[PDB]
Amino acid sequence: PIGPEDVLGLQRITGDYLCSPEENIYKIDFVRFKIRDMDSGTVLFEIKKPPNAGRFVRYQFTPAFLRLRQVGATVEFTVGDKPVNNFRMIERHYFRNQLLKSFDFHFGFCIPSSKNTCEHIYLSEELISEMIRHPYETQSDSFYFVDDRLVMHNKADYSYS
Amino acid sequence: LRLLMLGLDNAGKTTILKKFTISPTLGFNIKTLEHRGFKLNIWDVGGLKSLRSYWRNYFESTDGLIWVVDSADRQRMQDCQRELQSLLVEERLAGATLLIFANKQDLPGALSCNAIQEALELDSIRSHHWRIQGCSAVTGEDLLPGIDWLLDDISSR
Ligand SMILES: Nc1nc2c(ncn2[C@@H]2O[C@H](COP(=O)(O)OP(=O)(O)NP(=O)(O)O)[C@@H](O)[C@H]2O)c(=O)[nH]1
Ligand SMILES: [Mg+2]
Repeated sequence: PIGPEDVLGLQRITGDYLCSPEENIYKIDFVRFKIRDMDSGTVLFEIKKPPNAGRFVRYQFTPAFLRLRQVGATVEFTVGDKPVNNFRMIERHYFRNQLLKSFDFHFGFCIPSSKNTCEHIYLSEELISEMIRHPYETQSDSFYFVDDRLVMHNKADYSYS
Repeated sequence: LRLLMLGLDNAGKTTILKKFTISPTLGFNIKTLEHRGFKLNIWDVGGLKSLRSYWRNYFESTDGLIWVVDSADRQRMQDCQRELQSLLVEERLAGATLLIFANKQDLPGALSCNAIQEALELDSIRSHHWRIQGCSAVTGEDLLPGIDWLLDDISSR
């Protein structure tokens, strides 16, 4: 059973999903993701859905994405019957197996049967140039823990052509 | 910094979170942000009767407690008073600075700040720093100055 400390020192994207979707006995379900340019107020990306492979998104961003000063990332998720203690996300972003950013966020308690929201209001010229040249080599792993137990692993790659 | 935003259902907590297309919160809304050179993590927890026993699940580590009042909801002020005083005796909130937003000041019969101060029994409070601040959450009026004061007070510690 993988834990936070197990993914905090990873130096590359994982070649495989680190838990089976059955691990998700809390029925944490992401039903909406939205990304906003805080300067112009343009929605850059939105995906919605009611209410060991896990989830995957291939994002289609522009070269300008990488020059933005401020972005807002919103998540909505519903939760099942059981309480969820110590809900926690670690998200690691890699370009060509070289860590770019790590986000470690402690959501806390999730009330049984809830719809919850989290909004986060959050680069070298050679890095920008290489990332625009090499689509889908920017990759991310999102790990969700519940009381230090991995229950969900989502993956993503990114384009900036 | 960790801020916890509570009050009765319909008080305008979520409206506040969003302004500083809207629905009753059956669970929470977190907003995370840089302001006055601080990383602010804010939890807007729902206020309908049956969510309230789960409030205590967000007490730990709170620096700043925003209590939000529908100032026209005069039939429920005493429930609001009642809910507030409980929080204040909870050991996990021993630290917190208290900011009261007396919301919906735009509504014709909105109780004044002073009326709310008397009704909520704010003078009884010996043990947390506090400020009552009128606002209309729908307009954006009087929110930041309210928060700004919260952070400065927390910032002294
Ligand atoms: N007239 C007026 N209406 C307001 C004001 N602030 C909020 N409201 C209204 O109050 C209603 C409920 O607001 P909301 O922000 O969802 O309240 P809440 O406390 O977050 N609800 P819950 O506790 O159920 O999560 C909405 O119709 C909203 O427009 C205000 O300053 N003036
Ligand atoms: Mg709400």
